[PDB]
Amino acid sequence: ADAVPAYPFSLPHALDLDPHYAELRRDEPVSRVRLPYGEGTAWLVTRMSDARIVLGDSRFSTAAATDPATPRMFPTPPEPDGVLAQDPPDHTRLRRLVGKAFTARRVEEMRPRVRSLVDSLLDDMVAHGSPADLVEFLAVPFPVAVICELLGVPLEDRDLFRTFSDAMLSSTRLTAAEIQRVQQDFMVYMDGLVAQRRDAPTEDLLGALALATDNDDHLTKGEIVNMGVYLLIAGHETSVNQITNLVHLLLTERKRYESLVADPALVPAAVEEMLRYTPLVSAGSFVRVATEDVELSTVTVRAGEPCVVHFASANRDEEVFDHADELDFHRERNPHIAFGHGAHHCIGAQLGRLELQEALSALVRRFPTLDLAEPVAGLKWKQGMLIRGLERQIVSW
Ligand code: HEM
Ligand SMILES: CC[C@H]1OC(=O)[C@H](C)[C@@H](O)[C@H](C)[C@@H](O)[C@@H](C)C[C@@H](C)C(=O)[C@H](C)[C@@H](O)[C@H]1C
Repeated sequence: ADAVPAYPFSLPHALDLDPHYAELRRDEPVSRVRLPYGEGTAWLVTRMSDARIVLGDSRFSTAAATDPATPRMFPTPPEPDGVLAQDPPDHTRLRRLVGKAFTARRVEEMRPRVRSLVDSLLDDMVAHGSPADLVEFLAVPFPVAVICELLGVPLEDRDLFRTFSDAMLSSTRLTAAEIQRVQQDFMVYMDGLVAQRRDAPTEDLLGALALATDNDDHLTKGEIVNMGVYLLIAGHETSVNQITNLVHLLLTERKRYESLVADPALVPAAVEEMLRYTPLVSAGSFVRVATEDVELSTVTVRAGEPCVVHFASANRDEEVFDHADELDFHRERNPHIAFGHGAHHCIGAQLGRLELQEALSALVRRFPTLDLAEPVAGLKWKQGMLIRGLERQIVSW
């Protein structure tokens, strides 16, 4: 006895936006939806101004969305000791565990390591010679290397935590039980890695996490260990996919790649523009519940009513960006929310920006002749995961 549309609206194609988003933005920017898991209905938010209220305002709570009955985009009910499920000021204390490491200053200190590493992998890829798989030689091994040195994870457990991570970024691919099983193995594995540091500490985040275990009376082991897991998932899954998406946008209208080849200083502003353009999050968002009535553009969201944001739709608001439907690397202003907004703003924002910058610059400088060497129609996009990206990107040069 309800007539609210199912969200997501459709199964996704490549990085293509469902057109209902541009319709919704014009005519019904705040609309009711039935999310694929949990009970009941949620407001979908599709415009920037509203997005910033749902993400920004203290009267939207993510902790409140831990209730199993709360609508959600993913099978498992969310982990209460997860970062995304903390409201400030508890969220601020947790963010502070690890925050020092990810400041724009420290991340910039990594450009040299990160550059000599991208360089090394691009070597192995010219050893093997054209044509090769950009995913095998750059997209997976580069982000995986950086997060492992940063965290202090053994680069040799890659297949183990990659497996764990693909499962936990499941939308429709795996079931609640498949996923809760993987979670407990990850918890226990990550809990194991921090204990290795009990009588032998390390100069790496896992070190910091170990220290917080017996030297912080306000943070729980749940919270501390989950930070290891979430950093480790997010710290490679986002960048890996997001390199394949950037390369895909550039090579499909080769024009774009050629613009960067001429001026490898446009790379930073094109990363920011392609961060705006790309729906890396396939649909929805970690859900926020109103704790008090809150005024969005067209509706007062009531205390108890869930909302969910679509980052990529807010990034195509024509009130905020001139010619939003079009890729333009010479925009003067680009106030995108590809990295979210408010309390939960990406902690890796600066690292991901560095990782993409160094990946693209390198390609655009050493491989002028880079094209796709498989058809645009046969491209193996990852299916049934909360995030989009290619499983293989065979390139020629
Ligand atoms: C291109 C790279 C990346 C993109 C596009 C991206 C995108 C996003 C977005 C949109 C959010 C906001 C979620 C929300 O409030 O609902 C987010 C949060 C997050 N990002 Fe990323 N991300 C990237 C790289 C990274 C990296 C490298 C890490 C870790 C090293 C990371 C860790 C996270 C974490 C932990 C959060 C949640 C923090 C919190 O709850 O306060 N991300 N990311
Ligand atoms: C609804 C889709 C969202 O996924 C979720 O909420 C997931 C259940 C989270 O537990 C995932 C697995 C965590 O690792 C995140 C910290 C990863 C980080 C990159 C993001 O926050 C990301 C934008 C995320 O919010 C969305 C993909």
